[PDB]
Amino acid sequence: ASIDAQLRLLVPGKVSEDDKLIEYDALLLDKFLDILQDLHGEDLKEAVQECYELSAEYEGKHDPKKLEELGSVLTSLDPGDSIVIAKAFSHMLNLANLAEEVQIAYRRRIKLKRGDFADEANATTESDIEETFKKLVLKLNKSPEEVFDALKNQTVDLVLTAHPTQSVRRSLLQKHGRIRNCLAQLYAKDITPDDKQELDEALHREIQAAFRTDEIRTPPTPQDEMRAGMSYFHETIWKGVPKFLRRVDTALKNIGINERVPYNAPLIQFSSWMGGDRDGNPRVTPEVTRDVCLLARMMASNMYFSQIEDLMFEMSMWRCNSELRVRAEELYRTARQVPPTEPYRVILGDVRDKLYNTRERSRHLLAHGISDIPEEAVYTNVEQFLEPLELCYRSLCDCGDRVIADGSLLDFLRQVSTFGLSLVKLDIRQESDRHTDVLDAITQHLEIGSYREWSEEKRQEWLLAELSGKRPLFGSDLPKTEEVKDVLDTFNVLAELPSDCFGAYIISMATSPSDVLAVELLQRECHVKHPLRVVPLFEKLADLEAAPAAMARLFSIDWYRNRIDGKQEVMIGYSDSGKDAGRFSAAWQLYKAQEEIIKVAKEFGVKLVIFHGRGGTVGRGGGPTHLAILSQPPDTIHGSLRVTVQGEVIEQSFGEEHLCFRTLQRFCAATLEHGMNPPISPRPEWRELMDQMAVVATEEYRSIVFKEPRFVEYFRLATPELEYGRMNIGSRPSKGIESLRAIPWIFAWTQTRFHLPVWLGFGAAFKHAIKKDSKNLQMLQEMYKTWPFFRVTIDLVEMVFAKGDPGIAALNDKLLVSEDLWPFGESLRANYEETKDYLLKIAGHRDLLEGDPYLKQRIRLRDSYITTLNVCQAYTLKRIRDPNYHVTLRPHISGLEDTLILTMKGIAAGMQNTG
Amino acid sequence: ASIDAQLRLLVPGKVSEDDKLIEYDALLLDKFLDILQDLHGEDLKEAVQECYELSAEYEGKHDPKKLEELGSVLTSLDPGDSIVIAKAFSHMLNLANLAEEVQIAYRRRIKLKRGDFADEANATTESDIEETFKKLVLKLNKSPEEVFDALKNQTVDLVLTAHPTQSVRRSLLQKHGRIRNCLAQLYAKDITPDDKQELDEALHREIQAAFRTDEIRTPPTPQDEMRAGMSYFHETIWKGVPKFLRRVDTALKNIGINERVPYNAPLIQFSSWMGGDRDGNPRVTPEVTRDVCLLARMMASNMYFSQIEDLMFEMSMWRCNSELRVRAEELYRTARQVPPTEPYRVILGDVRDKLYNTRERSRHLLAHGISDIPEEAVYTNVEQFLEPLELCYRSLCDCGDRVIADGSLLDFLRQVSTFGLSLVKLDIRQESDRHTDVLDAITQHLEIGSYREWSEEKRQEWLLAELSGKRPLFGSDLPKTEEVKDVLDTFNVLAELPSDCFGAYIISMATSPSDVLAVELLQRECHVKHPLRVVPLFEKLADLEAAPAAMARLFSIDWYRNRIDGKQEVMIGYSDSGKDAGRFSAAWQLYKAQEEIIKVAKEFGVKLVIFHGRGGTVGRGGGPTHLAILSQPPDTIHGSLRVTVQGEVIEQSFGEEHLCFRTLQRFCAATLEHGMNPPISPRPEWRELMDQMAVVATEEYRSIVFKEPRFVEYFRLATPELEYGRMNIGSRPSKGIESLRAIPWIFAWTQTRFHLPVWLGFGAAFKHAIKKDSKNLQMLQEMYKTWPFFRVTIDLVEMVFAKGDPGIAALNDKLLVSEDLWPFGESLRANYEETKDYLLKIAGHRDLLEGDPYLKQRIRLRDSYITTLNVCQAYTLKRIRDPNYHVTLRPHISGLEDTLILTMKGIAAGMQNTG
Ligand SMILES: N[C@@H](CC(=O)O)C(=O)O
Ligand SMILES: N[C@@H](CC(=O)O)C(=O)O
Repeated sequence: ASIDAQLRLLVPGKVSEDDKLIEYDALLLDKFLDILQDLHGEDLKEAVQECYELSAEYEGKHDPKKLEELGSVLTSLDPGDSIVIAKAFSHMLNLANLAEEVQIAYRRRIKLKRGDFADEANATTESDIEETFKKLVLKLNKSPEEVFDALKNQTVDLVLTAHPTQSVRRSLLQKHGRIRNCLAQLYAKDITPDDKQELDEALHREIQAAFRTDEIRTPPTPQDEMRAGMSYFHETIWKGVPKFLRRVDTALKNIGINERVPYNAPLIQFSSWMGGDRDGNPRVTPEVTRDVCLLARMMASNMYFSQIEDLMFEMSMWRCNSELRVRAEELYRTARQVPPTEPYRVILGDVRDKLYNTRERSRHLLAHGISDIPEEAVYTNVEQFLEPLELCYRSLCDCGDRVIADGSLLDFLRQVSTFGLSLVKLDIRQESDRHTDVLDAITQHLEIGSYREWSEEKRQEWLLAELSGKRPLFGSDLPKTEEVKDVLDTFNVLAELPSDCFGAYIISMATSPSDVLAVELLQRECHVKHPLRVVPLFEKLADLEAAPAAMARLFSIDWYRNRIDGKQEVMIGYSDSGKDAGRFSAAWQLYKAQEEIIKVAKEFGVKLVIFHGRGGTVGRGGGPTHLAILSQPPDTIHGSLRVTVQGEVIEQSFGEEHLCFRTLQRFCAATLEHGMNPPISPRPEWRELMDQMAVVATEEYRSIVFKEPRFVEYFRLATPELEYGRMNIGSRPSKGIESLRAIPWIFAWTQTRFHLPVWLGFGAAFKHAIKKDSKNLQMLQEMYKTWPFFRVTIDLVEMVFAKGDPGIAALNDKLLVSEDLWPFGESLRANYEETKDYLLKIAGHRDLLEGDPYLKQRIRLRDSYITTLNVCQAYTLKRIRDPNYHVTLRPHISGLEDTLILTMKGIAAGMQNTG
Repeated sequence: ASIDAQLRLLVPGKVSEDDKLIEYDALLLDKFLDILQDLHGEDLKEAVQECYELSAEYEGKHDPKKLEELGSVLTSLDPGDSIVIAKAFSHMLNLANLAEEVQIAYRRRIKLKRGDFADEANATTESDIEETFKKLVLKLNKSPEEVFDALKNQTVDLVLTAHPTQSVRRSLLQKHGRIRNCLAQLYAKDITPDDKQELDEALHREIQAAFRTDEIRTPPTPQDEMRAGMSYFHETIWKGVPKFLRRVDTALKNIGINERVPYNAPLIQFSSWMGGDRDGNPRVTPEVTRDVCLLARMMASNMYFSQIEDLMFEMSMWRCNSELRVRAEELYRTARQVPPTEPYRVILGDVRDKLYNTRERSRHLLAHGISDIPEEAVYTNVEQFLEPLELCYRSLCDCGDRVIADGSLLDFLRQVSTFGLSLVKLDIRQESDRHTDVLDAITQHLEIGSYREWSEEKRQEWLLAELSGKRPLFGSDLPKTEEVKDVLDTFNVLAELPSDCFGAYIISMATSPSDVLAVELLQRECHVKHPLRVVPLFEKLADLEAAPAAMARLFSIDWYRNRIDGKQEVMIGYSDSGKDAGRFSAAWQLYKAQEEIIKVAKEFGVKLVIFHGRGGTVGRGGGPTHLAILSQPPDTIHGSLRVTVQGEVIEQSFGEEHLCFRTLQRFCAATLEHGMNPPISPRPEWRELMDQMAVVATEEYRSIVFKEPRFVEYFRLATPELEYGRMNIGSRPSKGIESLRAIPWIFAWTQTRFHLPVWLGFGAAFKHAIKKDSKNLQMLQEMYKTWPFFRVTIDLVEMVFAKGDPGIAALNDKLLVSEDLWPFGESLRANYEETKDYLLKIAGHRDLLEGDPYLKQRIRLRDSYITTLNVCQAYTLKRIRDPNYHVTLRPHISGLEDTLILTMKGIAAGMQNTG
């Protein structure tokens, strides 16, 4: 009641019977405090309470003295007390996030709505799959048969990637899951009062179990990181896929199509980078890739094996067609155990043994390299596994029992067909220099010169000479650095392993046609019988500008064209390009890049798939992902969406089963709509203005980030990037700021609540547009109201500002940055304010997130917890870095490195996605 | 809407937001009809509809022409159409029962209540475990510590037995389960509208799946029947036990006891007869018993194996006491796979392998008699399995994490401790003649005479001479009939198998102390190292009268007394005794028998457990079971309830998880209360009247059932007992009416809706009480209002009359019984009416079940469906029995033996428990 009133003082809540977020947080906190008291004593609970209040008062008034009050309580803790408190706030934050998931899961959809594109920006107002169908028939004049057709031919490929600050352990998500479920159920109307006393107890227990699953730090092998990343299949994706496909079927009945999506239409696919991306990451070896492909194969076949047992129980029926009868009797005769009066079980029992075999073979190969289990007794292609299930389906329909075939059996065909034999196909990624090195080692060995030195024309001439050559390039004889051996051994792994383990070979830092032709040649020479498609990733602005020419050249080369069989994937990386030119300029350039590359594809009759890498507005998750997809340039999806699911977004997207369902839904709805309903194309005046604004934006960003000689120094002091690197959480930080990687660049500035990488340059751009011609404000405002790409671009920056607090960034300056650099920090904070102000005026908003109060509330509630972690972090950095700084310790109330790891992860759990 | 209005015409429904039964039936029927139409054509659906209406109109007005209208539609069906219709009505009946389960599961408990013993007769008003605790502290002056103590020392042993008309297949219960769950959920307030379209579809599908799981008839091996009987463990009992124990814990916190029931207090146990009872059943061989003990061991260890995997996921914690640390490091060193930083998982992984081993060993022995798996690598005693789990519990509590130990780990300790290594312990039962035969074979072989011929005194003298003898009785050399070999081989199975597989050896038709001493000797001579306790089952009235003397003698014999170690179980069988003297007389005799046997036990200082066999008021299930227990004679439970769970009641008791929980609850609540709050003891006037009424009751019943020379003839014509026997559904029917077994006797008369065995004799008794002295009516009425035993006895008979329809029994006469026997049937129907009338006047009721409208409604709703099956059955019996009877067939609209099997099972599914 006091806990609830202090929260409601912080948030002016709402009457909606939906809105219980604050109640959820009160309850969770109250239980958590009780637990703290039981485990660590009243005084420790009191201290946690004291710190929380101080944070609350700060998020209220923003009096900066409150940060120093909190500081003086935090700096006065022996390191054992400091760990327990940083762990409390970390856990309260996670709890807050779980409460949010429950709130979003059960919030009521809004019945009356305008049916304009703004509705698509929020879960509560966005279109579901039936609404999208109906919209397409009614407002775009499509026959249902046409909508059905588009949908059958559509793919959405979600690509899973490493969590930047380490993935949650599988057992911790299950606990989280149980906390959510207890929370949901304590407010259910369907369960009575005494059933609930036990839920209170179950919830209290589960909050404690999660708290005491807290071992710390050798951060984990890439194999271990991959396993943890794959957790969401068991948690929600495995059931969610069939569940969502069944909804599609209902939407279809409701617009007059009586059929179901064929079970083998590949509407949904998952891919993975985990153990495949080695770009600037030498822990990801050849052996690691070999491993994760075996683990994928193992996990998958373990899931099918376990599920088929349930299916077998259900399939008790005795009526079959003669085709199944024949097959059953054969298998029964090999009488090596069910009755023949249960024919479906005879077939499925045989499939079960193959699955078990497929699973042991994989485990053996992982543990030893050898299996006594022969490939003949195992599944090596997904069609071998589908065939007998197709036979069951047919047999049931033939006997008049389609309605039964359409239950669990149909769910299973869809699972098999969506997940295939692994659950995910692995992309490989490596940077083009590393290919050039391999090729230079070869040219020097052959005594024909230095490939590195050759011009792009000469490279091409030679690479095409070898790709039509009749003669192998090199052997094992070849003298290799370690790095060159690593690239070759990777290709050997691709040659040994089956082609259903893989998808794309992504070339980082791609710039030329030779970049792609080099990988094609290496694949062929390493004897990859079925080469992975090669996908260039264009990173720098200059690189995006030349991309279209590069693709024109590739497509005009007979060998490549033939090889590519009318399909090409190109990858873009928003964070990467933004690190080179600033976010605004990169946003515009990538809109144009996509138009231009699509144009070139059309001209050569090549189907082009744009693979969205991290940092884009489609990575946000939730409603915003819906409008983001709808806002893609015309024809840039054309039935194939490939998109990165950022690790810092996966829990929110897929952890809770309703949210998982809505994620799959919105990816399908928006893809289908876009291909038939592109957004409006910009007015010429808008394009002109965007070009002008980009030039200015880029000049601002670059002068600060690359031309200010003391910038890197400032960045290393104000920011924990050096300590992120040295306590490496994941990869490793540089390969100056050109050299630093995207993820560390975003993470450094997110941790100080300043977020420079997201907003810098927007201010110069808007300021200059408006001084040049006051009318530009109105145009900028009109662009916001009517151009989806622009709306969505501003919305993401607005959201990032909501997560911003220049107070916190000033505290880091004060504590960590030398006095000579303070005016620099201060000018950067002046830039923040100005940039924000312009963003607000363009959006027509007085405060941040006025258009999105549900998001506003969520963020404001987390901020109490994050803020404590930020203060703790700031003063801990001061203690680690400065031996001259000492501060008197309280007597014990219930290892600075440990505290810092804890705060870095917490602030990352709290900030989730930004840029 | 038309379907719903025709149902509501049949039942004057109610406003309660609870009461949705009629809606549930409308929905289920509407879907079912759609399915029938899809599978068999509009005309077949129409015919089913036509028959249902006719039945409806009959249950409305009771115009007997409607039965013949239905007859003429049913007799005019080719046998393929007849099968499909009998199957429709069978399925509609099952559906009705599923709807009932959902209605009972979610009906609201009544808050305001008198707190007299009548409240305990209904689920809605009965006391839960907290109410019972509070009652005992408040109204009986017990300290909570005393109540806690009684409860720790209490056992309830539920003994599972064969379904009399064949157990439902395991896969069919799961389907049933899913129909219930879809039904519940379609009315949930917590799930929104679109989620529901899919439930409609899921329910329609599941009603169809159940319908097409319908293979017919070699009725099943006893092994197969046992497996099907054990289904309820997976379905609800496995989780229900821990769930109910946790409730007990909450009830305890709420009366001020801060502890939990120790995990190893044996509050709940299950036993089994399946594969153990061979009394008049030679399909139950030695080998069958060997088998079911192995299957029990296998199923159990399979469940523990699968559950421990979940537990292992949860037990991620790293803090342990040193005792667990030591053990973990040992196991890890035998490094033959988890990290040692996860000590609970190292311990539980080792337990998992033992469980897997325990499970393979059992399977091998079942399939071959030999296992390569040694007994050393397996669990052979439940304490070996508990010990490491106890170690986990302790370690968690020591480290401050009791709250975590009290979750899943505690659930698991309770499961292990409740179920032990098998899930159920097997009782053996055999009739005493068969022992006498064995002993006569021995005495003749030894050339000392004929044990059969010896007097009871001589038997005892000899059996005690051999039980103190120093010299074995016989070898393999012994000349044996097949029957005598079968008894010896059974005892050899008990000698070979471990003693945790077994419980009681029940002697059917027990009458003398030598009966029990004979089995003790046989056990010892067959080298059963740990002999099963021997339990006499007294069946005839005369036998119940001499029971107390028999037990006095046994207890006064030093050898037996020493052997028995202060514990003896005696079994009673209500149906059995009722077959000898009529229900009323048996009810009274067994009240007195129990008083007398308890008295004798007290005198000798022996703890006496009464084992309730079938047919008693405690077998009803639901609320009535609660009052039944409370009505036992004083001191006859004394902390140990052993009771039969009749197969025809198991689904209702345990199929749905709420009902399962309430079943366990009420057995605990009522047992605990009774031991501290016996019912009032009868007034002398009441005892006198009961004795007078019994003498008369017995004379009526016996003169009709045993002394009427044409009775057996009448019974064989009016009743399908001959066809129950010959199409044997289970056992086999006789060993005249003395010879016939209880179950067939009850089943024959239930099938004609006449139920003679339950009510015959009550009429003579009441009539005579009242003519003797008109005041006796008032006393009889007072007994009903204030003596629980009497209330409960009348209530069961009242319920049976609600299931009665003398119209149906008249139709069977008309069709099947020769005209010369019609006045006999008619006098029996006059007796029915008169008996009913008296029962109503005694109860203060104008109509049947006026005290229990919820039960009234349930029964009236089933009756529509049953009635069709009854008509179908009657005319099918006429066709099978009379080649001279032929009746013209409709052209086909979409095997008489098959139709009959179907109707017999349906009517049994519909009638459930009677006597
Ligand atoms: N993912 C949310 C922000 C957050 O939940 O942190 C959004 O992009 O709006
Ligand atoms: N078992 C119920 C009757 C029934 O459901 O058939 C009772 O004894 O009241």
